Amino acid sequence: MTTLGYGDMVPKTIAGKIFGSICSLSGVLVIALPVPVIVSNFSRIYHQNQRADKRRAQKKARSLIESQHHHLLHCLEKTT
Amino acid sequence: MTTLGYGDMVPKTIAGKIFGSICSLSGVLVIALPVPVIVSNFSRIYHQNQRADKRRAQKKAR
Amino acid sequence: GLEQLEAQTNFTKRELQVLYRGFKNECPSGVVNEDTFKQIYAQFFPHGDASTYAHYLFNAFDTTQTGSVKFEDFVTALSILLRGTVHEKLRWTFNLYDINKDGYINKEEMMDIVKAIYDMMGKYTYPVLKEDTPRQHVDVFFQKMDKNKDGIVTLDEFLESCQEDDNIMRSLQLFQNVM
Amino acid sequence: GLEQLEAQTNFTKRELQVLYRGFKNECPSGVVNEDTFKQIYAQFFPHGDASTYAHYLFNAFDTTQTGSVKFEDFVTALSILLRGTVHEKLRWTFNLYDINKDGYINKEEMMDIVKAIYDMMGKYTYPVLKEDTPRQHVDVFFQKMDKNKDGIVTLDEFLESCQEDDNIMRSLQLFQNVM
Amino acid sequence: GLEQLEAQTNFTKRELQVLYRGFKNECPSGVVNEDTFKQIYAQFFPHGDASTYAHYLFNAFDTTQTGSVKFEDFVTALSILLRGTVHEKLRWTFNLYDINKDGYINKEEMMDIVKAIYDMMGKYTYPVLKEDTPRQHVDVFFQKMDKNKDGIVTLDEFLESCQEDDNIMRSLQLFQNVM
Amino acid sequence: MAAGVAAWLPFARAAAIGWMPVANCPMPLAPADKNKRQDELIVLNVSGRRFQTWRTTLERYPDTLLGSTEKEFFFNEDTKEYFFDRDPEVFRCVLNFYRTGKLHYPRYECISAYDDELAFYGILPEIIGDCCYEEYKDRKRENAERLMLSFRQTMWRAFENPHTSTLA
Amino acid sequence: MAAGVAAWLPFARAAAIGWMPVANCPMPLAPADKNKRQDELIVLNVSGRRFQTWRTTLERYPDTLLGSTEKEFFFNEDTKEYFFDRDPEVFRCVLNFYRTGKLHYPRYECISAYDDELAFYGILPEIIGDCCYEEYKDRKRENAERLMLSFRQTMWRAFENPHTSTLA
Repeated sequence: MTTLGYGDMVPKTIAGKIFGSICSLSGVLVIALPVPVIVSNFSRIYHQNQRADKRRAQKKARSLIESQHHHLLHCLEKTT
Repeated sequence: MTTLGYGDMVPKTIAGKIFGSICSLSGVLVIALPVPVIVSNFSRIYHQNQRADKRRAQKKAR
Repeated sequence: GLEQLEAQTNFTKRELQVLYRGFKNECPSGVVNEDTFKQIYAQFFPHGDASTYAHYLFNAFDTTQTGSVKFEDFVTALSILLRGTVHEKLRWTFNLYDINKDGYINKEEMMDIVKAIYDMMGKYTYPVLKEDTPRQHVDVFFQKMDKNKDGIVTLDEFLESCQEDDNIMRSLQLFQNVM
Repeated sequence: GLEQLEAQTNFTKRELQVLYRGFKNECPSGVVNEDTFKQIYAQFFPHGDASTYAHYLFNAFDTTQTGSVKFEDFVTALSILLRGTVHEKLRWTFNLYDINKDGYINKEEMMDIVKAIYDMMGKYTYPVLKEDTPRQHVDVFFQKMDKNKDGIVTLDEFLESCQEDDNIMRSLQLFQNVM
Repeated sequence: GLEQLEAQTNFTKRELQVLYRGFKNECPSGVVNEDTFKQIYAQFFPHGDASTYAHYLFNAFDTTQTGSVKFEDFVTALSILLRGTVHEKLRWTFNLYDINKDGYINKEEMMDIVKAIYDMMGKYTYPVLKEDTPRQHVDVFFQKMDKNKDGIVTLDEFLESCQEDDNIMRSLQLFQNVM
Repeated sequence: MAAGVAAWLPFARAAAIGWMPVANCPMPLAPADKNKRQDELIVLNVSGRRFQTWRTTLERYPDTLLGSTEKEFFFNEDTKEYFFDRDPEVFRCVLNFYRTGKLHYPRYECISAYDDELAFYGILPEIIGDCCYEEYKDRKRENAERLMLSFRQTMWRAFENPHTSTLA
Repeated sequence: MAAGVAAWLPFARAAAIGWMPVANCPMPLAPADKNKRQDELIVLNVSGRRFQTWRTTLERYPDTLLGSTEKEFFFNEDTKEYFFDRDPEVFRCVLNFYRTGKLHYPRYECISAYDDELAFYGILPEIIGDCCYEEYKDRKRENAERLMLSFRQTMWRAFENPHTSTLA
């Protein structure tokens, strides 16, 4: 089922051969179900962390009103 | 781990068989991590150069 | 309702629109909670801490005992503090000073307010800094504010000394024309 | 056409626009079928069943024998039921009661309508519930509605008792002013 | 400011809007640098080189010594060159000719300007081409422009011969009406 | 007759007349008549762009801004136009909520802009029509993600990030 | 009272009154009063399409075009309307920057068109809100990419491209 085929045990009937030939394809099919999602999520998490580090680095990159505003600040130095 | 299986050395215990069966799947898993990105970037660079040549040719139209 | 509120506060109609817009534009009228005062005030006082003082007039503005009151009860106190009567402004500030909400200010109690302002002053005092001097600045209060000479002050006992200090009756009337 | 219809119904122009809009807004004028009555009516009668009664005035509104008539023949009956003449409203309701479409109401026939209203009443009757009482409420009908004293009623035999019951000639005229 | 600039240059208001639009539309007012002159001018002189001459009035326009001056100091020289006074236009052109920025034009110095124009002429001169003739076209200059007969010219020594050549005082006034 | 929210109530008022003959009860209840006045085009003027709608469209949802009586802080009676200084490409979806009843999501709005418009107008994002609901959630999650002592503890701080100092 | 940028300053002016009793200092500073006048709807007329906004919205960022005093080269006092001969689908995002404070990116603009509008109005692309920032960078990179002697050197020129001549 895993397409190793050591060769230590091989069928020698005319029915065993049929069922082994079916078995190999069935293994190729069954095992090829996770390897899509697993590699997809590996890529997914790695690119997520990549954009995470670059986002943090981009973060590490980073009058008639002042009269009225500083008037308060003056008005606070009433304390001494 | 690479699914060759020459057959020159094969386990003959009842524990060695278990660990070999696990080993083969583990190899299929571990090696199938680069072959997504490598083939993706091969296709990527080839299509990039393809649109590059066609862009230069469209410039040679003008 | 804009009209039910115009006939309570001293503002006009236009000056109620012009600040409902400003209020709602920054907090889309859930209602302001402390976490909005402690930063709306703080953007006016850099080089200093504004949280611990804001945490007293937040309790003052809030007539009810919710954790966030309203807009109507916000402008209802803005109108008083700016264009209200001196005898009403003084009552409002008094309710701010009465930290135990009961009707009595203790020397250390209002010390809790002065240790907040002086905290808002800055990291380093411009002249020499003295930690016992917030201890006189409070007691120099009572020197006028206590016609009992006991060390405890109530609303009448707070006002009956605060109506002749001409300088504040001219600085309790600073902004009542600017707009 | 708005004008071919204004000169038939009692509504004005504005009140025909104002309800073509409402009609079309919920059913984009395919035409109403029962599956639209049984829910447009039912949204007015919670705590009750509205389907089995709606399934009689659906057959009433529908002058032709289609499965969904129109808008023109919808307002043509709205205008009658609201602002029509009493002698016309009564005929309309009569055509509703005549379930066998022939011109005769049997005691059990109109019982089929009263067992529909009382069904629309609710799950539990507010006072005591009695299943034989829909059996008197129908017969108390004939006590006026039968000048033959036979137990069968036709249009003249239905009206000639229904023009002096002042209370309905004031409740056949409830909505003819509200809008 | 549009008004602080109207009262300096000879243009009107409308003719200042109509060219701020044009200026800003191609260079969104960073400020023009040489790499913009050498192509804005060059689009007017095909079949020729416009860079090496543009690289003198770029230094002329630029009153300060930046690498890109402004818009205000752009129209301040446009207004002079088009609708300014002859005694001011002549001074401006003189400041263009004075390559060493000091106040003196040498025969080979202004030769550096004439070898630029004649370069702008084209690849092949329409009549016979002679490289010693830019050498007379400069000296024929001094034949008028030198009331000292020494071979060195200053602003007064440049103008005091350039005010009677009627043809230029009619071609120093070509565009002062077109717009 | 009446429009907007009470738009089908004439139909039920008409159907009611099916009862009056069999209604042996003495009297009915006199109706609920009160003051009357027609519909009118309210003129919303969202940042220069003018939207218009029947008032009875606006008052179908009365715990909101446009529906309640607190859109009177935005009335400019020198012109009789409601002027909102807001975005005019997201007031469209808000308005079509009031017309039909299902709130939508345009594929291409910066989800932050959409959320705070909904906040300002009173609408809740809970009520988004299901036709376009989960793509709102996709944008939501992607946006959220995009947003996401002397000595005895200095050793701790240095360990879990060797790139703090050189000793680590 | 005041609006726009100084919109919360009444709140601080009010809070200040908490000091006046305990303010033993002799005098305060008299206020900063000066000329006064109300807000008004500035009428931007971007290529036929009319936008409107309170003037105090425009003057929140004064190192720009619309905020500074050099949007007076675009005033058309025969009408009292600012007429810009620019694009009317990217002035929307520019304007919503002035309203809120975060500049956005519509998913579907030809990034060249967006960049040069930002250039013309004074805005810098640095300031784009993070909610929609890196898709701007994706479009940026893709667009950039889309944009991207006798004898002794003639041998060099012919070698590295055999398709120059036939001898190579």
